[PDB]
Amino acid sequence: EVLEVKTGVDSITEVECFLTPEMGDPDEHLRGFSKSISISDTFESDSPNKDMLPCYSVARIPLPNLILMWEAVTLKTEVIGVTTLMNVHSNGQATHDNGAAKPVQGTSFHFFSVGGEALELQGVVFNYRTTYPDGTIFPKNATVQSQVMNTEHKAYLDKNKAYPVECWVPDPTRNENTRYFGTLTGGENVPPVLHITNTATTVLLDEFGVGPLCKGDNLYLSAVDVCGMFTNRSGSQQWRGLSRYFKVQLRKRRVK
Amino acid sequence: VLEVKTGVDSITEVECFLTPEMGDPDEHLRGFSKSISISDTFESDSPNKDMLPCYSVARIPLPNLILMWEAVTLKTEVIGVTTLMNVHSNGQATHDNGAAKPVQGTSFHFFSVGGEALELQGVVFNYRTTYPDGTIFPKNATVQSQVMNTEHKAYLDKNKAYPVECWVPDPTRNENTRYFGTLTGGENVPPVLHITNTATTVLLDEFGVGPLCKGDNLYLSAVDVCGMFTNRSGSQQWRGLSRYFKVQLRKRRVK
Amino acid sequence: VEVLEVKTGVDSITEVECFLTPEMGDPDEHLRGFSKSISISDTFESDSPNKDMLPCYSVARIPLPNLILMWEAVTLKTEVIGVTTLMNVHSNGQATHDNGAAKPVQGTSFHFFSVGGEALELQGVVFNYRTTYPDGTIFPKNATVQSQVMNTEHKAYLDKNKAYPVECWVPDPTRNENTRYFGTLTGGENVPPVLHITNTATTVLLDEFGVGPLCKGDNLYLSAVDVCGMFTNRSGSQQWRGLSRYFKVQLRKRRVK
Amino acid sequence: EVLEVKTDSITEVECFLTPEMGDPDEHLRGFSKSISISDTFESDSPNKDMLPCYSVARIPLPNLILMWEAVTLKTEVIGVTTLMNVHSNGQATHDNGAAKPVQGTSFHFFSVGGEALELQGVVFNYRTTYPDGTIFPKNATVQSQVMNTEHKAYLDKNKAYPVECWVPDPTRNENTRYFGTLTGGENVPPVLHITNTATTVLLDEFGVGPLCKGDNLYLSAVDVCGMFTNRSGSQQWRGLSRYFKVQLRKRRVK
Amino acid sequence: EVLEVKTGVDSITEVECFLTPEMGDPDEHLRGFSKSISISDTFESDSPNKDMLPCYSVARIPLPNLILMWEAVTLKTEVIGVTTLMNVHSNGQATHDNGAAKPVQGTSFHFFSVGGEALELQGVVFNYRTTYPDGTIFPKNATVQSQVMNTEHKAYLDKNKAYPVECWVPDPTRNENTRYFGTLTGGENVPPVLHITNTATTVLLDEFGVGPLCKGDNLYLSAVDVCGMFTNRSGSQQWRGLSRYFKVQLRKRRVK
Ligand SMILES: CC(=O)N[C@H]1[C@H]([C@H](O)[C@H](O)CO)O[C@@](O)(C(=O)O)C[C@@H]1O
Ligand SMILES: CC(=O)N[C@H]1[C@H]([C@H](O)[C@H](O)CO)O[C@@](O)(C(=O)O)C[C@@H]1O
Ligand SMILES: CC(=O)N[C@H]1[C@H]([C@H](O)[C@H](O)CO)O[C@@](O)(C(=O)O)C[C@@H]1O
Ligand SMILES: [K+]
Ligand SMILES: [K+]
Ligand SMILES: [K+]
Ligand SMILES: [K+]
Ligand SMILES: [K+]
Ligand SMILES: [K+]
Repeated sequence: EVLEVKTGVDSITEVECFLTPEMGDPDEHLRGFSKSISISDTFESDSPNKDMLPCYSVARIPLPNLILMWEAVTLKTEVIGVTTLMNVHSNGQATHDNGAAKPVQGTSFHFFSVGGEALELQGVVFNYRTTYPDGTIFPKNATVQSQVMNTEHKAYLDKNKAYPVECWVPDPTRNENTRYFGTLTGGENVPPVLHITNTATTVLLDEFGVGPLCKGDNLYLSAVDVCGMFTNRSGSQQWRGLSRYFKVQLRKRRVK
Repeated sequence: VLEVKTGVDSITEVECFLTPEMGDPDEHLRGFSKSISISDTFESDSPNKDMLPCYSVARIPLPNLILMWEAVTLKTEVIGVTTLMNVHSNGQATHDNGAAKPVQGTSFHFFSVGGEALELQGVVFNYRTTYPDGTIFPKNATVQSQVMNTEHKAYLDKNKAYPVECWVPDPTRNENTRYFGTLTGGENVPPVLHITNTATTVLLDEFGVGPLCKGDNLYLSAVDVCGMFTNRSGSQQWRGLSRYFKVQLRKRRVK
Repeated sequence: VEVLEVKTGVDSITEVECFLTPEMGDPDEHLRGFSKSISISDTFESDSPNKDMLPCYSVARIPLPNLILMWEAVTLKTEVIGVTTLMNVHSNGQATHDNGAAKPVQGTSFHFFSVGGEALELQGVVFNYRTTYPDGTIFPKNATVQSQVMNTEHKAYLDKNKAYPVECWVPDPTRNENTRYFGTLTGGENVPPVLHITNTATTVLLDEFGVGPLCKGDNLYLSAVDVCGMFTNRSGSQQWRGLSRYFKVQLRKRRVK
Repeated sequence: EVLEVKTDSITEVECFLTPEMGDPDEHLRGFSKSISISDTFESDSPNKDMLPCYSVARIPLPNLILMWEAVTLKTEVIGVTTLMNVHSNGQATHDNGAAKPVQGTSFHFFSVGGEALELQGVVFNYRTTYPDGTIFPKNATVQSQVMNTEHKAYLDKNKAYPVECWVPDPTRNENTRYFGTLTGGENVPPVLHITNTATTVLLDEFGVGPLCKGDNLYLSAVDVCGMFTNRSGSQQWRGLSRYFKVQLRKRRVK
Repeated sequence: EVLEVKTGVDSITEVECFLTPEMGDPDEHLRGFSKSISISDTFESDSPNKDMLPCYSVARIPLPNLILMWEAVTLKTEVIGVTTLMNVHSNGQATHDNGAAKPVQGTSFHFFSVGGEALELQGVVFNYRTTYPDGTIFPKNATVQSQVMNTEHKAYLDKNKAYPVECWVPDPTRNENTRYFGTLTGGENVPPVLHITNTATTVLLDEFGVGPLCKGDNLYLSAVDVCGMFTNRSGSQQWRGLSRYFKVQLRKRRVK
């Protein structure tokens, strides 16, 4: 039972943080990148290394200790460091003779969510015979049905650097206490289009004027910002990701 | 069509997912078509069944009820969009040492909510195409069938039977259904798939009346051909994904 | 026409529902919806396209119930019919690469429709004034080099089906007071078709003063072009492909003085 | 001081402006000369018939203190479907294919004002020598490649001001409304919408449209649709005419 | 605390100017261009020449001396010289035999801000081993974490032609007293799309009806307009920038 909002000086707070991307980090110099992508020799033998798999990011933010619950009302969010994609002068492959290096481009996924509990995930796999690596949490006992929808694959985004992007999505049958937004833009040559502004606000209230209600006084933020692939001189490609800023305004809400 | 009932018991909701029906050429390839082959002449076009994506449909029974369930709102979403980030599974490298070419090219994204079966009109790219045993296709195709032959009328009344390429929603009918679709062509067309649990489509017409569910049945239909997967060899297969539906319904009295 | 009040009553409304088939050239008895394959002249002076190679405007004059009262067109629902046919990539087209599917229909499109109370009015404009348009078409007569940009002599009525080639006529913006027209040319040879369908969208046909097209002689004029792109054969030869268009129009009786 | 609107009180301007693309010979109205490339910045010296220019018409209004105030505009590019001629000495896209359609860099621009469009000069390359019979930035310096405030002009002559070295001056033009889109890239496809159902309101944030000094309305346009490539591969700009219809009303001023 | 707006003919003022782009200016004939872009063999050896790095533009505009503050309320802005990109006859590379020159295209960054103090910057680098050149102001003591987010890299955009675009962005964790807008459009061949009009106004008021308040009676304007790359006959590529016009309206506001 959701009752009234509490007012007065004491009754609002705000959360401000950033989530780093988790692209795989194949060595000590390559934070924000994946390992270069290799292609299996057969469909059955698909078997990606952990460092080659971008994962969902998540942070659990503790809120001032409070029945009253913190209610998330608005979000401002922004991808951090968009201009880094203008470095086309290192380690790259020329577009044509004497040209600059091919920039980061191709498949992107940009995703973020704000909830009063962990994001709920449904497992779907491109190829059910893919062997996901040790160190990742992935759909277990995958069958051919898992290539389209196997309802056995439920999980919570409850751990950072763990849930690979390619085999999990937000579960649309759950997540009543979360708001989520994502865009997959495919193709090998698609250009990144990245907007920044400190003037845009998303309102998190549902159809009844109620935002996510924070259980245990924790706010859950989740994100993926795979911007595309970087291409080395050899032609090998590595995913590149960026950090995401969150600012969330919250108010106290009485419940029963 | 009279008034809406109110009160605790007067609303219900349907929540489900429709699986895609892309052809399923073997026991490992659910969600995929058979690789596509090209006829040697225009006249000799003869696609195999496993190579033809078909419309999906589910009839959802509603609480037994003159009142009729009226579909009012819809939330819908393509499920498993991130699978298209698998570019390491024996695809064809974009260039020497590159990652695999992702799923791309021609897509059809379509969904409908009705109080009866979606009504279909048959149109063919090529009237001499021999559609295969086990599909339901425009019968007695003439050259006029390439643009409009009003004989080709059907109901989307069976799963994995109606090929996407030779049927569309009949604009001359479907008064009790709401449909939406986008065909995006070209072989290099990039998929653009959005997800969110914050978007609702209102199903009410210009008089504030939604689809009215005959016999207490809700009809959901879909196609989500996302593009084609290219194998190492160059062969291509349609790839489809599931669609989530959530529909809100209220009891409406009628005479 | 001084326009006066709308008439009411069960008797006072009617609707028109039909489809216009595309007129792409139809080069033989198996190729309804296609043009002849396209060939290119070696000079501007030798441009002489065959009729079967030229897409034309579609038109239908629809008789309305006989009636001073006039039928006033108020709303339109319209839809391109058969959009999913473009998923046929297995019918002797040209493989995009070794072992791949056939290149789908793509490239230059023109999607156009109008609703009016009289024939659509046309202005002739030509890419190349020395193009000789063929017998059996209606085209800009006495073309001069000024016809490549604007020659006010080239006025016509879309008063005949499969006759007015798309490429040399457009709706005349200096006229057409009693018609509503809408069109998009999307160029480029690799341009992907984007075709939306739905039965929930309505276009209101009333002007800034709340008046829609008034049907002279109790006729409603519907016009369309839906050139979807080009189909590429295995040989590399290319043919325009078109699709039919559905129209549903609501009309009401309007008194005029 | 702008005062009340009069309520005889309205008039309408209807016309078209032809494109001015270069017109290299008597058969190529609407096209430019084929484009050639200087081998150095210093040697850039385009011929006039290779340079699209701004189009302008000064339209005299009924003699009238009252001024004509421009309130609404309807506008359209004329002949959009000519771009479907892919059978006329173009270059096949591939063996046995149709000709490459017009595509690549486009500039679509129109303005309505109560005086000549005010122009600022900016040049890609300050060492470009602009030809006789054109009006161009004079005394160009390297600063002219980004902003040289010396280059002020009025769009006061047709077939004269090259598109490439002039833009509307955003520091002036209070008495004009202008709108333009430059869509670059060599392969970019043209997207041309036509309809007779769209109106643009010309009033500013205070409810005042352009006021016609000396009872003249100034219409300006550029519609470079792209480049046509012929069978040899050479490329030439292709432009189209623009329709304007403008509603005006009489306004008293002090 | 923000109190009432002043009224009267004397209560408003306006600022009108342009910011020139700062692309590198490799010689006396190439204002508005960078130096040719080259590609270092490794991240380790990445060492961009100063003339090769586009920088942020900034101007500090003094306002009429004024407790009252000037409050920025509206902005009109425009890229100046968009039609220059139609010069495809000047020292370029023909797209195909006998064709015109390939126009300016590829990665673009269009950005502008209006504030009552210097734009606040956060350093993010594509590659932490990039050696930024003498004469630039850049993230100091970069580590591998600087490739995603390192909170030590805080700066003010307080100097023209000094802060490279590629290693700095607006700090979303600050800039309360500034409004900023930017778009990074990536890709090797992405076409420029440039709109111009004198009929569009951006409102600078925040959600409480308050615009940027000008400390010390100074308005801060910042911009980047990297339009793409110019490809010369050899195929070497240079960034090309254009100037940006600003018109800002301000009003007097009382504060305590
Ligand atoms: C940015 C970078 O470090 N590139 C290097 C990559 C990556 O380190 C690995 O691909 C990580 O998986 O390795 C190479 O052998 C290669 O693939 O060509 C050399 C190249 O310079
Ligand atoms: C995803 C998958 O199964 N791919 C395999 C395909 C398909 O099974 C068939 O094409 C179905 O028609 O078959 C191959 O022989 C091929 O065409 O190259 C091997 C390839 O790895
Ligand atoms: C759809 C179709 O019929 N395609 C066929 C075309 C057309 O009939 C003509 O081009 C009409 O002009 O004719 C061919 O000889 C060709 O050009 O390659 C064979 C091709 O399969
Ligand atoms: K495996
Ligand atoms: K057959
Ligand atoms: K001829
Ligand atoms: K010169
Ligand atoms: K000014
Ligand atoms: K270094």
